[PDB]
Amino acid sequence: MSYEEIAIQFASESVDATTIAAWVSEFAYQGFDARQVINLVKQRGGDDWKEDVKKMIVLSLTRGNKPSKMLNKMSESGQKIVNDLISKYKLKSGNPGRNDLTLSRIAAAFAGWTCQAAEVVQDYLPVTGRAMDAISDKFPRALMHPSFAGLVDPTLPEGVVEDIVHAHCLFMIQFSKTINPSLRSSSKSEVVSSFDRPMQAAINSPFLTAGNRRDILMSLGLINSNLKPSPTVVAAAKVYRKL
Amino acid sequence: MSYEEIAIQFASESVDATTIAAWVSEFAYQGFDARQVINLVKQRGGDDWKEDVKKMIVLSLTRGNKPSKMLNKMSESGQKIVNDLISKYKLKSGNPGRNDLTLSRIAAAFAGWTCQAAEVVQDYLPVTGRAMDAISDKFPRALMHPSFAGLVDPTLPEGVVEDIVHAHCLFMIQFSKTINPSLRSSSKSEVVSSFDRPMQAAINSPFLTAGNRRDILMSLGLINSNLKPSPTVVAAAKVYRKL
Amino acid sequence: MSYEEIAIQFASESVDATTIAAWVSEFAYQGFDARQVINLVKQRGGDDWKEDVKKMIVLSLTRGNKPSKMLNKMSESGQKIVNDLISKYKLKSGNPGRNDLTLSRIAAAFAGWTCQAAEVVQDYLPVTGRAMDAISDKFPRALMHPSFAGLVDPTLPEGVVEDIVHAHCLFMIQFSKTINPSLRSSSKSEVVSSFDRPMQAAINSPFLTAGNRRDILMSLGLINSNLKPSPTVVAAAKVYRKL
Amino acid sequence: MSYEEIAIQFASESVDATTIAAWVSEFAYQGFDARQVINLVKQRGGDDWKEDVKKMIVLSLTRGNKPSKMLNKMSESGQKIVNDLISKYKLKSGNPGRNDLTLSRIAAAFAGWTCQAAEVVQDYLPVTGRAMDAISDKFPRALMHPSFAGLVDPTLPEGVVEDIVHAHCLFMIQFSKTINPSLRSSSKSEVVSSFDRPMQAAINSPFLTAGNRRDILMSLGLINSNLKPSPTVVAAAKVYRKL
Repeated sequence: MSYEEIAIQFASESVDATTIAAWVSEFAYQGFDARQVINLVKQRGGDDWKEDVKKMIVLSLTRGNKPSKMLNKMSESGQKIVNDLISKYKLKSGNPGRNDLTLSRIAAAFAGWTCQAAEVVQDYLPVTGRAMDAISDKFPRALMHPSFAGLVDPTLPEGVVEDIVHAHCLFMIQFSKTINPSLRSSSKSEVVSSFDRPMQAAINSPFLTAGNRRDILMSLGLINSNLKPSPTVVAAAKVYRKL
Repeated sequence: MSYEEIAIQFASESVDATTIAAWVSEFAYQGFDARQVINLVKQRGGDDWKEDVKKMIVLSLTRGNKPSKMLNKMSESGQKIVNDLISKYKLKSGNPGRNDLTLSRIAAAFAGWTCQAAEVVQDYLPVTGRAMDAISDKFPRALMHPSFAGLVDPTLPEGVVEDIVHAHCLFMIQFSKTINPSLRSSSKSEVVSSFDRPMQAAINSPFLTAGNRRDILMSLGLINSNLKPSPTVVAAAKVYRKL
Repeated sequence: MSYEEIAIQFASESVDATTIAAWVSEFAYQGFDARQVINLVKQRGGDDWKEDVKKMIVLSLTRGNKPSKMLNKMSESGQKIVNDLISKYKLKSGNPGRNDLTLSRIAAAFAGWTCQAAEVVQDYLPVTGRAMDAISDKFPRALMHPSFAGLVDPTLPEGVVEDIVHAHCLFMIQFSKTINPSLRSSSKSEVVSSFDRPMQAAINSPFLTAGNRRDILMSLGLINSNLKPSPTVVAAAKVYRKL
Repeated sequence: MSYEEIAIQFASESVDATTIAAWVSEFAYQGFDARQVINLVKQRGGDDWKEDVKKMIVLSLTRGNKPSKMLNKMSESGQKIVNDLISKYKLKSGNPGRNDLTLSRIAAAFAGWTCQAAEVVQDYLPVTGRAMDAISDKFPRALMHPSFAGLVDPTLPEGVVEDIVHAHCLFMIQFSKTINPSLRSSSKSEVVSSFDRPMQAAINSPFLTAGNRRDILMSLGLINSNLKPSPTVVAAAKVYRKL
């Protein structure tokens, strides 16, 4: 049997949809899973994990997602802390597997806290609160981090979802540019292409129920108990819409 | 004898065409060889190789050609399977030598099967069947993978070859863009430059005789027994030609 | 307690500004510190450190900041010297931590000397003295190195600071282009973006008092004792301003 | 003594021109040196070195300057030869130090032979003889390799040097594009920028006297004994000049 015959016969082999469907499932893309981040954090962090998480989130907010490159520009007291978190939590950088932790992932899993901390550390964010104020005045700090996306309640009146997203998008434009100078001249449709996929994924994620997300938005002052967004959020949405 | 003299004399050394021709042959570029892929698969895979090949091809269709980067976004049950294929077949990524296997190579060697499987896993392809439907309606799924090129019978009436290629090119445009975002704004002549060399190589490859390729195209419903392409294939060729 | 509940409760955890402020401090960005370069140089260099520093600075001026890539295009006598400096001072390349030395850092810490040496080795600089003469005649060599920025006295009459900076910027344009060919076609606002951040940082750095910087500028002949810049410096500032 | 004082005093340290000049010499850029390539080849190659050099040059002409990446697309008989040359001559790729050999360097050191071989292996060159024929008919194959630059006698009548260079430049345009697709759309002044520095260096190199270079050009049929270039070379120079 020549190689040719072998290849021809193979084209006549069964193509069973049922068996293949199962394989696709095994091979399926496994995305971000906040539940697994929380698992890893709890297992590795022991009893003091919550305090560790807050430290790691403040770390992420002010210094980004590369914990080793971070050490090359840090006081020696800070390094004792960061090296200790790295070891305890086996911290990685960039985009590894489902059993690895990153500052970004941790910040995302605990978004509701991340976004309150951003208000506190606003003067030390890649894009600053004041920097945003210049674009839209009194810009809501709770919006100023990518993890906010996971706090959006999509069952809200469509007009309101739209105002919240658009206001966050305005921040994401400055942010995405600041993190990738390759975009600082790109078009607005282009910059938005660089974050809208994972943004939509978090908006429509099954982690945190609609009610849960809504309750957090009310605590942040983003919407009142009557579902009406802050003037400050509508304002920023206007500026975004004058694209 | 100075270095100068040595270099001058060397310019007077023999330039024998016969001896050099042989050297060029030894040094010649050895391209893709489906026969050698089949060899390696058979040797390494033992008796269950065919089932393994199908698994590897479904893997390629849905997750691409980097099997290790693939593990970082896969369920744990899938990883047992993929790690096992990697070990058994010594799977590599990208473009290694003539004694190495890759998902892409395997998918290419068994193109006739690859292209039927793409119809089954169409909703999980980089560019989806429905996505193509928007560009040209009822777009033939059998075309939707680069390995299809090797199934083209070039001895067919030129008009028909042209319709089949052009229809496949329309898919290759979406595909090539989806795999390289650096092209998502490039011109159509530019995108096509990114795949037409290896495409032509497979169209004019001596692996699978004209009759063999033709027989597979008839099985796929791409042409009838009278050598006339599906309306659906002519349709897509029109859309490609309005470039 | 589900992962959901855990994440919700965590959003209600304390956000104490005082404790967080301290963390930001620990995690704060630690920039270039000339004092620490001098420390490392003194510790590692022993008694002959000053001569070593001069050698390392002449090295930087003529061959750049990558000491290993440098060895691949150096006489064998030079390599004995460079390998010896590398070992003694544990020389690194690019941008490492606060306990590492680089030619660039050393050249910057000792800017007042660096800029006199540039006058001596002007024909062997990336951008040459004569090359600058073509742009603005008799261009002041003391300006022709990035470390000059740290010698600027910002308490000077604003008009004078402006002339000194602008004249240095004209050099920095040629320099920045020569070091990054990716800019050789870029706009002038774009090239300037590639050096003005660290330039401003050194102009407004607390290392070297205003009086100290001013005294060095007078020694270099850049300003007279009456605070009036060289004609040659005003000249170059004009050319820069016709951007 | 504060760090400040130490830095101020250091600015008053001697700047002796004589001592510094010597350092610049030690640190000077050491470029390509054909004499040293010939040395390394002779030492490492033993008695059969000339045959080895010819093999290595035919290798360079048809497969480029990366000998390991080369093995991934080579017959198994060729690999026995190439691996043997690699070991014997300690072959490297890209741009290493003065004690390392590369196919490119070897081809350059023996340019007079390299350029005759290119005539023999013309159908297997990155840019082919026929490909050049389309641009300028009967294009002189002896020009079709970068090493040719070292064969130019610059003491020739300026008009003739100009015709020879320009004709070679036309090849270098196709070549430089073929090797760097990043240029396949670039302007002609831009492409030429990518090879004219080392080209000029070889034209004005002190390796091979004017008389030596001239004698080789006559052997190649590029000029007659009366210093008049082939019609075919003037022709190609015209096409280059219609830039």
